[PDB]
Amino acid sequence: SHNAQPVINLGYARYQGVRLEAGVDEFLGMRYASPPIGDLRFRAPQDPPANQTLQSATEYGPICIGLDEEESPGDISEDCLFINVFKPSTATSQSKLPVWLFIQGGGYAENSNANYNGTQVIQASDDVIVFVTFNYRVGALGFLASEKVRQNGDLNAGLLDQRKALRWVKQYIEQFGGDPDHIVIHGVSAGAGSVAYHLSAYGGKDEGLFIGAIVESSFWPTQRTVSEMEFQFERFVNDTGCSSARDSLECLREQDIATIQKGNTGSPFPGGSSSPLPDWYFLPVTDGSLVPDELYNAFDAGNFIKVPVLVGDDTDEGSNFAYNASSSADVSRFFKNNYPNLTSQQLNEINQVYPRGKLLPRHAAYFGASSAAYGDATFTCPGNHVASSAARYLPNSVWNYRVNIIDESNIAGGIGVPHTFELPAIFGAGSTGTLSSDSSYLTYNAAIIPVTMHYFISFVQTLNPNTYRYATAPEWNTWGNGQRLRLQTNDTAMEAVPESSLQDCAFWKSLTVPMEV
Ligand SMILES: *[C@@H]1O[C@H](CO)[C@@H](O[C@@H]2O[C@H](CO)[C@@H](O[C@@H]3O[C@H](CO)[C@@H](O)[C@H](O)[C@@H]3O)[C@H](O)[C@H]2NC(C)=O)[C@H](O)[C@H]1NC(C)=O
Ligand SMILES: *[C@@H]1O[C@H](CO)[C@@H](O)[C@H](O)[C@H]1NC(C)=O
Ligand SMILES: *[C@@H]1O[C@H](CO)[C@@H](O)[C@H](O)[C@H]1NC(C)=O
Ligand SMILES: *[C@@H]1O[C@H](CO)[C@@H](O)[C@H](O)[C@H]1NC(C)=O
Ligand SMILES: [Cl-]
Repeated sequence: SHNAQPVINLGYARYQGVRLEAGVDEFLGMRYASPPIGDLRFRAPQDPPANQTLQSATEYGPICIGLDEEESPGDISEDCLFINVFKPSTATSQSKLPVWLFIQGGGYAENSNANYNGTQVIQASDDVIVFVTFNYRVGALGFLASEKVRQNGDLNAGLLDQRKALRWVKQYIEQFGGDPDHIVIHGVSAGAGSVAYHLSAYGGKDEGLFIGAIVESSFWPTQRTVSEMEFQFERFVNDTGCSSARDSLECLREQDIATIQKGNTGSPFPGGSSSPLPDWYFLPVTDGSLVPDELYNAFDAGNFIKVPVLVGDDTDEGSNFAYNASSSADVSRFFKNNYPNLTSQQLNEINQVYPRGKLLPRHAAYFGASSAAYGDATFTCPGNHVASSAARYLPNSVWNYRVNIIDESNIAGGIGVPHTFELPAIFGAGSTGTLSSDSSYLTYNAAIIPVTMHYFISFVQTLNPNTYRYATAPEWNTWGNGQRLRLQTNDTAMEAVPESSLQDCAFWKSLTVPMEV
């Protein structure tokens, strides 16, 4: 029945997938690594087990259990290292189609863009691309950091999962009709920060894993050293009831997931106050190998792979994440608690660059400032830095965007054009989860979907968003001296980055040392 129920033979395993009437075949819940359980907890991913029994690929595996989450059979689990492939039904191993490899976000704390459907993008491409998604470890399980982890385990395990998945696609995607020599990686949010790590991995040697990158809302939170995370390891050991054990790591590896989850929770960094808790707690660290340096430094040095880049951000990146500040002091306490090496003087300077501002609906008087400052510090300025850095080497192949899709209910919520709001415009309404009945994507923002989707597909296929852009969409010019496409329903056009934003990014740039970014 492989002429009807598609089977793919990868040698180590054979998977039976699903054929859709859409002319797309799906292979869901394939293993790209061994379950990271027992002794493999807090270790690099290992090869998936060879298995001669037919494997079902008709259903998603669970996503990776993250910070403050609860195990749920089939839904959320430690056993979560799965990869999923969508391909045109007619494609064979000889097809050699461009591959779109999607890396989900979730702040390194959760898997927050999991199981996205590639059917609509494949159909919109006229059936000549392959789409890939996967889960990687997060929270304590993906990002426990200590000399003790590193001496009997591996740092940045969650990013090492991503490396394993990238290598899995390189080794196996040919069997799904993909071209292993034509992979584009696309990261959103923490996945976009991950893309920056993949570009700069080990200092930037091209391992031939991808020929282009989409960086959708960079997320660059504090990136601390191993010694700066010892407090966190010790606290985790305490919370899980493991403090009296001689071998801390062995004891951690014996605890059941429910026990682990007691420590898989946020608390203040040293130097931070009791509230607010940092937005993000378990995080990528400088590990001296995969991650030899801070991202800002590595992109300054040119220590990254020179491939075409599509990179951008929303108008109000910070809106879902910034402290609901009532005062200048609230803004400073928020920043100090997320970047505890900022000085009293640097905090005051932040308040001068981002003063109080217009009142936003449903938020306190200083929330506009909090949100603008945090959006710039953590998302947009990093994105602009990626663009300008890559453009030094490939000025003809670096494209920047600003998403300014206006949704009335976002505006009434005081969140402006929030972080990753364009996701359904890239993948199609319904592809990223069920939309509300009144979603503007089904009404007055419908028209931005074909436009956005076509640019992204075009870049995946040809490394230029213009080649197969939507029929009436404008030409998207490269970064140049700071130029970007504004994506907005009925109002999409090139615009200059204002001198004032470039100045604000130079301000954040002057603070990369205390912020550790
Ligand atoms: C991704 O999105 C596509 C739609 O864009 C989803 O495809 C639809 O999938 C459903 C099943 O969930 C199909 O309906 C089933 O059809 C079979 C075959 O006749 C029948 O046995 C069942 O009774 C049921 O009706 C539907 O035909 C299909 N639509 C198209 C246009 O192909 C797909 O399920 C989504 N994939 C994932 C993983 O969510
Ligand atoms: C082999 O795969 C089959 C089918 O999924 C499964 O039943 C079985 O548990 C696997 N065997 C081992 C030892 O992993
Ligand atoms: C923001 O603070 C104001 C006043 O303290 C309050 O009424 C509102 O509920 C808060 N909003 C959020 C998003 O927490
Ligand atoms: C875009 O223009 C179309 C056609 O006039 C309309 O349906 C839609 O409401 C407009 N959307 C916005 C946000 O203006
Ligand atoms: Cl067959």
